[PDB]
Amino acid sequence: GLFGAIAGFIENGWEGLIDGWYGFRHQNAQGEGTAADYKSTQSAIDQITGKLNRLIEKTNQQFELIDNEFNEVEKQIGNVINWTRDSITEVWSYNAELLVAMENQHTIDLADSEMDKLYERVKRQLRENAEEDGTGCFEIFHKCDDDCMASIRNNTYDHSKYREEAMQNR
Amino acid sequence: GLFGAIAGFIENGWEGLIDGWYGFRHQNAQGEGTAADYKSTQSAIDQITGKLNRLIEKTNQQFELIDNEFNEVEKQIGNVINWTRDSITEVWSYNAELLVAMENQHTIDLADSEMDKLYERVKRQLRENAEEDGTGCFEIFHKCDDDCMASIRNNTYDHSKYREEAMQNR
Amino acid sequence: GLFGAIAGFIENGWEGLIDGWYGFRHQNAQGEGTAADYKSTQSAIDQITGKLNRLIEKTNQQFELIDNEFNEVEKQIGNVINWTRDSITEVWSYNAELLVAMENQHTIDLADSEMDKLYERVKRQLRENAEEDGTGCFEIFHKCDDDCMASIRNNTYDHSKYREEAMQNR
Amino acid sequence: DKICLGHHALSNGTKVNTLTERGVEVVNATETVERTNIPRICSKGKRTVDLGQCGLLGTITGPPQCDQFLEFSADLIIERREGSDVCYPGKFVNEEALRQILRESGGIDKEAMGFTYSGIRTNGTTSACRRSGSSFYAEMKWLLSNTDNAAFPQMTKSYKNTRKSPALIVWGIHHSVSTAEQTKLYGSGNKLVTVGSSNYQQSFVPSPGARPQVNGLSGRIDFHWLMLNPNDTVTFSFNGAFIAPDRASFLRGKSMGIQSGVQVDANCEGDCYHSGGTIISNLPFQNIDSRAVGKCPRYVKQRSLLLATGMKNVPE
Amino acid sequence: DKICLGHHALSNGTKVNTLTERGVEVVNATETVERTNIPRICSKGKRTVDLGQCGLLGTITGPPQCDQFLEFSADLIIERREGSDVCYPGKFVNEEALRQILRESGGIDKEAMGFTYSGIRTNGTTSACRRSGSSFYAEMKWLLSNTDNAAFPQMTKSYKNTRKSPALIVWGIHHSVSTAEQTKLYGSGNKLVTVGSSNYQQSFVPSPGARPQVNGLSGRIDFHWLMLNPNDTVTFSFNGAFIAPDRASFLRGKSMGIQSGVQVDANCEGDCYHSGGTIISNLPFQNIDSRAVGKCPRYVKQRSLLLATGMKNVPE
Amino acid sequence: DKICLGHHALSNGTKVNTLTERGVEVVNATETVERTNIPRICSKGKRTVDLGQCGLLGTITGPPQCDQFLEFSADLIIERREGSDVCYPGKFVNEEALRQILRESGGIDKEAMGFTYSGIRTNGTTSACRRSGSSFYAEMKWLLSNTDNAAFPQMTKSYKNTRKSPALIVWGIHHSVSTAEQTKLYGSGNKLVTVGSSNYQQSFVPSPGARPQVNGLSGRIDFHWLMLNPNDTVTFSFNGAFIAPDRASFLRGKSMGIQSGVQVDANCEGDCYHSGGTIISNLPFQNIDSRAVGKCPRYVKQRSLLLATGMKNVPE
Ligand SMILES: *[C@@H]1O[C@H](CO)[C@@H](O[C@@H]2O[C@H](CO)[C@@H](O)[C@H](O)[C@H]2NC(C)=O)[C@H](O)[C@H]1NC(C)=O
Ligand SMILES: *[C@@H]1O[C@H](CO)[C@@H](O[C@@H]2O[C@H](CO)[C@@H](O)[C@H](O)[C@H]2NC(C)=O)[C@H](O)[C@H]1NC(C)=O
Ligand SMILES: *[C@@H]1O[C@H](CO)[C@@H](O[C@@H]2O[C@H](CO)[C@@H](O)[C@H](O)[C@H]2NC(C)=O)[C@H](O)[C@H]1NC(C)=O
Ligand SMILES: *[C@@H]1O[C@H](CO)[C@@H](O)[C@H](O)[C@H]1NC(C)=O
Ligand SMILES: *[C@@H]1O[C@H](CO)[C@@H](O)[C@H](O)[C@H]1NC(C)=O
Ligand SMILES: *[C@@H]1O[C@H](CO)[C@@H](O)[C@H](O)[C@H]1NC(C)=O
Ligand SMILES: *[C@@H]1O[C@H](CO)[C@@H](O)[C@H](O)[C@H]1NC(C)=O
Ligand SMILES: *[C@@H]1O[C@H](CO)[C@@H](O)[C@H](O)[C@H]1NC(C)=O
Ligand SMILES: *[C@@H]1O[C@H](CO)[C@@H](O)[C@H](O)[C@H]1NC(C)=O
Ligand SMILES: *[C@@H]1O[C@H](CO)[C@@H](O)[C@H](O)[C@H]1NC(C)=O
Ligand SMILES: *[C@@H]1O[C@H](CO)[C@@H](O)[C@H](O)[C@H]1NC(C)=O
Ligand SMILES: *[C@@H]1O[C@H](CO)[C@@H](O)[C@H](O)[C@H]1NC(C)=O
Ligand SMILES: *[C@@H]1O[C@H](CO)[C@@H](O)[C@H](O)[C@H]1NC(C)=O
Ligand SMILES: *[C@@H]1O[C@H](CO)[C@@H](O)[C@H](O)[C@H]1NC(C)=O
Ligand SMILES: *[C@@H]1O[C@H](CO)[C@@H](O)[C@H](O)[C@H]1NC(C)=O
Repeated sequence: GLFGAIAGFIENGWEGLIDGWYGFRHQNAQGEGTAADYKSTQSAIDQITGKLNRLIEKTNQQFELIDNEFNEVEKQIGNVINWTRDSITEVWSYNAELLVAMENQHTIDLADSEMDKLYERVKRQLRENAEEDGTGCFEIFHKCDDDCMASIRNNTYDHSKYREEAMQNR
Repeated sequence: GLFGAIAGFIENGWEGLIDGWYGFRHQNAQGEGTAADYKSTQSAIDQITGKLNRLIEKTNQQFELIDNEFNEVEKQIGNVINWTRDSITEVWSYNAELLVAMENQHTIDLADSEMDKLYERVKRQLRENAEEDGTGCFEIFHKCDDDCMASIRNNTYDHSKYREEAMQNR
Repeated sequence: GLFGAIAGFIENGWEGLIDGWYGFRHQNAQGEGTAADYKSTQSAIDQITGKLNRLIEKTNQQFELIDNEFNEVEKQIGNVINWTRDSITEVWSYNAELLVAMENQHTIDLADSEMDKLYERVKRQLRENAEEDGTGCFEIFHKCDDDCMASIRNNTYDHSKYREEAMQNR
Repeated sequence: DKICLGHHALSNGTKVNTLTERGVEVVNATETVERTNIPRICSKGKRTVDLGQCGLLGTITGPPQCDQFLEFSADLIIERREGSDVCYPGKFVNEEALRQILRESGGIDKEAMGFTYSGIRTNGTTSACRRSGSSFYAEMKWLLSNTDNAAFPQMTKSYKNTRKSPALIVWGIHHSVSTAEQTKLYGSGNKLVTVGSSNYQQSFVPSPGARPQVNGLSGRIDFHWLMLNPNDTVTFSFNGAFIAPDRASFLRGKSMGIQSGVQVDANCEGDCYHSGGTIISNLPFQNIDSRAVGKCPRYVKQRSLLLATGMKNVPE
Repeated sequence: DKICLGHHALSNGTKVNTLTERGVEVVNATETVERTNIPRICSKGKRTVDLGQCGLLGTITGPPQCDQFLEFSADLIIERREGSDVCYPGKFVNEEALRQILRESGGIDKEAMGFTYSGIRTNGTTSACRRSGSSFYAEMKWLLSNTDNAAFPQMTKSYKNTRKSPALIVWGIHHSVSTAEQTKLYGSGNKLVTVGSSNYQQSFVPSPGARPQVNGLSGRIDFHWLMLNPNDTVTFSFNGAFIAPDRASFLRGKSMGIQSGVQVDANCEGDCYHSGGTIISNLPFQNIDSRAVGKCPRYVKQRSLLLATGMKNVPE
Repeated sequence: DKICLGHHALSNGTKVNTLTERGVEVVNATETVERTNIPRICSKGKRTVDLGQCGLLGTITGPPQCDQFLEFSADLIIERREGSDVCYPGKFVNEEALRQILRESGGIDKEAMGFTYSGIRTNGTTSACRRSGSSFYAEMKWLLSNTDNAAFPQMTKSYKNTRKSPALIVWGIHHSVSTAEQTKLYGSGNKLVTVGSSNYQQSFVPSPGARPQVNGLSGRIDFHWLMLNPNDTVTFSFNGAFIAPDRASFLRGKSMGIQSGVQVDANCEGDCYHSGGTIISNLPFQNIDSRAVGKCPRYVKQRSLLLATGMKNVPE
């Protein structure tokens, strides 16, 4: 997509992540773990469901028969009707095709951006205590125990309390 | 929106900012002040007005009466006409609804990006003399007097002249 | 566009770049040179061509004559036909105008983002060995010979092998 | 040492189309074009009249197959292939227009026209309208001359519409096998009938001659109609050949008319119908039948148009 | 110490709909569907003809109410409910087609057909066309037989169209109260009229009989028409029952025709009209009247569709 | 010291329109509206029948100009301005409907109706249908009375349709110059013709009188038609004035019909046609002719709509 995260600087998705759409995978002295981010996941789900709510409906507009399947209407009027119906079919087939392609383009990009927004959120939380890997990872100078990792996930991580030791490892 | 600035990492808008769409609010030894950015504001206004110029018009195509309100046309032809008109009404009602929703999605995102573009401009001006807060703020190491702040706003700020003192405060 | 690179923080395009859509222009002790990035260029070309493949076609739907150029049909039915045709013409003229404007908006932004994605790729490769200029340039602390520059272009550049000397020049 | 951001994925996605790409795989997707038909007329909660062997135009004239439909009331009217409008062979002028009126009528109420007759017979019948022996259209009167070859006098009959809604008036014209049968019935000579209301003017001279034996009979009855407005009057000048309306029809309200060959089902509800059944769906489009009626998804030519409901699938 | 970036906001935004969201609040928005009507026909700068009591088809035949409209010129033609096409009760065959022609005609110019008559009367009049005493349609001639019950001879009349634009030709057919009144007027026997031009063939035998007393009269006049091409000739064979055209009509140019019940106003300009008035607007859509005509915003079913003209509103 | 990222550009771009901007310059762009016409009928690979002087309806009746088109087969049928349906002046009732049927017929196959006649002539001819001396419509028979002023007896003729597709039946009605010429041809008195099939009822009394001399002749022949269904029978009662069908037409398959004034060309292939030629294009829209037919780009009112195929142009 446009934001270059999904099928971009992030190599690929995780098939083990069954908990949400987006998430964190850490690696420290205590080992590897993976957890789903609710906020980002929910923001994408809510936008996608809002699209569906908009699209999944027919109108209250009634149309009646203007021709006859058991007793053919006069040929001239019948041909005008068929021409008109076919013309209308052509408009709706176009509308339907264009609507779906446009929506799908936006849905994919929308998901791409939510991934990027999560990425930039964390970068900002970590401040000068970390550096970008380039593959969708943040190498952390100071020692993050499983507690530390959970503080980052839950938006409570205080950068100033590990700054000097991380800075000293420049 | 897609760029995650408005209703994103920036908590909220300023109701006191009556001067433009976007702006700077500083805080130093001389106190707090707020000023509107013309360039960003104008770029968004110009794009939005360009949308309106495109949309606010009817066509030069004339349509005439094909039925009669004082003297009903023959029933068969009348029903074909009504069916055709209702079919056309259904197309335009769809077109109108989809146009407005698509435009509004783009307008909101367009404003979001202009906010982000201003944010990234300033980040780039400040170089290594500042660090990102995360809420839409840049904490500045060296001492910016009201003159200093105006240099940033007006795109004249020279990072190299305050670098060492800001760097030394790492 | 939305991503603020083309006609944004990059002042202007290069007329000498006839090799691709995007590229690098370096400046070192060995002099200036310019080279095209294949990957970014190809990604934009492929998306644009995919649009064309979608759009460049008519349908297999046949329409026949319902009126007569040599022998005018009865006036009433003729006026209904003309009204219907004109109504349909009005829908397609709208569809065509809106399609092209929407596509063009997306094409321009799509190209803008590809430029930005290349910019961010390189920033990430260089790590702490460089700093952003603000005009679309990365000032490099350590000494990049023409070999060095080609390593950046070809995605092989190892930041850790020049880190200390670049860091020491902070 | 490190913390990494990522997103979910599957081994195998669902292909969808975008502005730039055919067949891009996404995590999840859903259909926008309805293809599921229900092979019944889903009429739960609706006053339904299934005409069966009764033709819809026969509800106005009343051949024996339509005896139970002379004053029906309905939200939904179903025409069947086996329907017939006639007992004595014949057809209506402006027939489809009249069917369209009756389909959305809400059904019909009948009222005596109030015609009396002096100097002629009024009880013409036939073998083809069977009600235990010969009969005729229940709402009509076959007017003859008192006796064989007798002069059918020139006649002037009125009906005023004293109600607040338009009255549907129907009358017929007979076409005997011979030119000699026209003389026996109504006397010899050219017969003329005319009709005049505020916005209507028309006249009909008969046309005898042999026709194919339909229902074993080679005669035909023309059927004719107009909508007589409230407080308007309609006049019938006639010398013969003429089938007189006994009752007038008034329309009840609103309905929807369909043609179909499948069974009624009061267990399901639907508002979109076609000859093969009912389209029940919340999807915006359908690819079942371009002539579906009621409140329907829009017909499109594509069988399927998948809408992405998840991010792009980028597996390991 | 710090510098912060932000954006403007209000305490209370304007709700709009997007692709993903119903009722998202934005800083500013504007309407795209026009709902404001002007209850006048805004005709500033246009040659306007308000027909009033004159029926549009009456401009071709000329009943007394249409005397001042026999050769009108117009950009805009207004039909009124009180309009009447006839003085002597009657109606036109193919009437709506003819109204459509006349609505966009630019008005009409009249020219003598050049008919002379020998062996018959030519000055038939009536009580229902009042010009201080009895009269008749100003552009027509009621042809009778010299005297009561006299033989109306078989007649052959031509008119060539020597001009470069098609000539509208109108003629009538009379329907007397009695079958005996047809004999008094034009002599007894079946009367035949026929018409033949390069691309036209039609014939009309009359049809006497009693009709409701319209204008106190129970007779009717049929009215008929065709477009005679440049250098084409048209022939009328007739034995009676026939109302002869005195003048032919030629169309002037271009116009727009409307039906309406509101006043003309030369103080406002508009190009979109409906019966209730004028839609003056630059907005792309309107929800006032689906049958509006001229150059109009597209009719949509929604009353309102707000277009965002500001960023999303994110207050404190 | 430094490495810089950039993008290509030109001194001068191509202007295009976007959602926000008119006339933004881009690196490259391409046209979406087709304006290039090919001034030929491109018929490579198609069975083509160019009717030339034969009128399309004349293929059913067979005037001399249509002698080589009585049983044509085609994928593409071309009508020309010089085409004429008639030799003896006349026209068809419901003509455009019949042209529409024949345009998509795939052409026609002819079959003997099987009529025999006793007590009348069958070989009426004229000066206007020239096949080295007088003649008549090749598929029709002009029925007269044995001799001048002789009684044309009342007649009853049948044709059953034993094939599996509907039979097109055509018959005529003659309109002599005089009322005296009608008596010479078929005997004096009012003549009646009637037609009856399962779903058809109509009758036609003639109408003599003088008409303009077309082809030097002032008589006219009416032409009439219906579609007789498989296993259906059609009856013709007649006392005269009647032009009898000799053969019936059956439709072959499928075709496309066009009207045009340009030459056929078997060197180019196309599927979108108009009177001025062929629109060959892959573009989604065209601004050549709103009445183009076949499989065409959609007609739009704009002459040009450029689609960006490159980034925005931002030169030095
Ligand atoms: C208008 O189109 C309808 C189909 O939408 C045509 O009716 C079909 O005709 C085909 C070929 O004869 C039959 O196989 C089908 O049974 C018909 N379907 C229906 C629903 O009627 C119809 O002939 C067309 N009208 C005209 C005047 O050509
Ligand atoms: C076609 O639709 C029009 C309305 O758009 C119908 O006319 C209306 O009929 C209703 C109900 O009788 C009246 O209340 C209105 O006064 C009518 N409005 C107008 C503008 O005429 C019309 O009946 C429909 N035509 C047919 C054949 O059903
Ligand atoms: C329907 O529109 C067509 C044009 O699309 C009209 O036909 C044209 O009429 C103009 C003015 O008389 C002529 O200059 C052209 O030669 C005609 N073009 C074609 C292709 O026929 C036609 O008159 C309209 N029909 C009605 C009933 O008004
Ligand atoms: C993916 O894998 C196989 C086809 O290779 C199939 O069994 C399965 O249904 C596929 N799933 C999806 C969602 O396409
Ligand atoms: C995928 O989409 C379908 C709609 O077809 C929906 O019902 C279902 O809940 C979705 N499945 C998952 C796992 O999200
Ligand atoms: C029909 O009506 C007449 C009344 O004049 C009567 O004489 C005759 O018997 C009736 N015929 C039948 C079969 O009812
Ligand atoms: C019809 O006439 C009656 C009086 O007999 C009156 O009450 C009613 O309002 C009239 N209706 C109309 C539509 O004029
Ligand atoms: C916002 O506040 C109140 C409603 O609570 C109302 O008076 C005012 O008009 C509102 N303004 C807008 C723009 O919605
Ligand atoms: C808001 O939009 C309206 C259009 O309805 C416009 O006229 C007005 O100038 C705008 N107001 C502000 C404060 O921008
Ligand atoms: C009508 O015309 C005839 C001319 O033959 C004349 O005798 C008669 O008086 C006229 N009648 C009137 C009322 O003008
Ligand atoms: C009509 O005939 C005249 C000669 O009298 C000629 O000048 C004119 O061009 C002809 N018009 C047409 C349309 O053929
Ligand atoms: C640009 O330059 C000139 C017009 O000033 C013209 O010769 C040339 O064709 C232009 N090229 C494009 C692509 O517009
Ligand atoms: C520009 O677009 C055209 C289509 O009109 C295409 O054929 C051509 O290859 C393109 N030119 C360049 C230099 O990309
Ligand atoms: C026409 O047919 C009749 C057969 O009765 C015959 O007598 C007559 O000579 C024929 N005339 C011509 C010109 O063939
Ligand atoms: C017509 O009748 C024949 C028997 O003669 C039969 O084979 C055929 O199926 C019938 N066709 C139809 C449509 O009923």
